[PDB]
Amino acid sequence: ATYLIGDVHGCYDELIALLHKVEFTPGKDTLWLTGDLVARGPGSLDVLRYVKSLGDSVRLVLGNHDLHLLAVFAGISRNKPKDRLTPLLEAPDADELLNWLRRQPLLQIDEEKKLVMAHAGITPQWDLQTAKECARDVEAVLSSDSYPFFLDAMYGDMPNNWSPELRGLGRLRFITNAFTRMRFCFPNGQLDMYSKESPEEAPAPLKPWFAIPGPVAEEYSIAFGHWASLEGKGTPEGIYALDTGCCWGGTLTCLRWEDKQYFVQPSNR
Ligand SMILES: Nc1ccn([C@@H]2O[C@H](COP(=O)(O)OP(=O)(O)O)[C@@H](O)[C@H]2O)c(=O)n1
Ligand SMILES: [Mn+2]
Ligand SMILES: [Mn+2]
Repeated sequence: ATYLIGDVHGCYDELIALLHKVEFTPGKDTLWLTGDLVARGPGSLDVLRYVKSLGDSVRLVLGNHDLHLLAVFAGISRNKPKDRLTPLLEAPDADELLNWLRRQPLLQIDEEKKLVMAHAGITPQWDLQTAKECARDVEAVLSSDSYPFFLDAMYGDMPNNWSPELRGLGRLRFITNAFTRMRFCFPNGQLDMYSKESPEEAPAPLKPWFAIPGPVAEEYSIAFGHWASLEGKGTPEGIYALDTGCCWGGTLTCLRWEDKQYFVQPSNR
């Protein structure tokens, strides 16, 4: 079976309980994870250890908090106490875990299921070939020996409009924001980097990225996490918002792809 779970945010106990609920069995089943494995919840260390151990039985995409952890580890960014990353950063296997983490994709595609996953979704300004090329470029920088230079370069809110003519720092910044921070779009598809509330309580003319017709969403189902204030609600057919805010006292959601059956684990907090 194929299971897809939204942002775990260090909620190891809930993750394992949800996987036991569905009798998740590596070798017979595959797990897709929307990223943001770490931060806020208490068990980022255990989460990364487990997910790395799954190997080919897990398909991960990196989220914005995974990238932030990598930046903290590399000495690029400051550790925020509320993220609760210190046990992971101080672990004897921190190098192994984080060097594995930075090698993981930004984008997962399964052609037989016509299914795409990224942390925040797929901007309507991208077709599939462009999304793939952009994921490859940023994955290449993250898996290289020079990844701390990219992590430093990644921070920024501009440019927020895609063009194939974008080059250099702006190109990588837009790519990173589209895959890991996107929520609202302007009517022309341009990213808004500030509003993080639910679609109903957002100011006009902002609309969810998935409310703007785009070439990937026309052909593929898209699963994503990231947007906790969405509460997994209000998406169009073929769009699966899996982040139901476990670390926030919400729930951890798992979708089984074959029958579109949902399973939910209450937050322990
Ligand atoms: N149900 C919720 C959950 C979070 N939030 C807020 O949304 C902001 C972004 O958090 P998020 O969980 O959606 O995304 P990430 O920061 O994990 O990437 C936080 O500052 C939360 O306070 C909200 O307004 N409503
Ligand atoms: Mn998140
Ligand atoms: Mn996120």
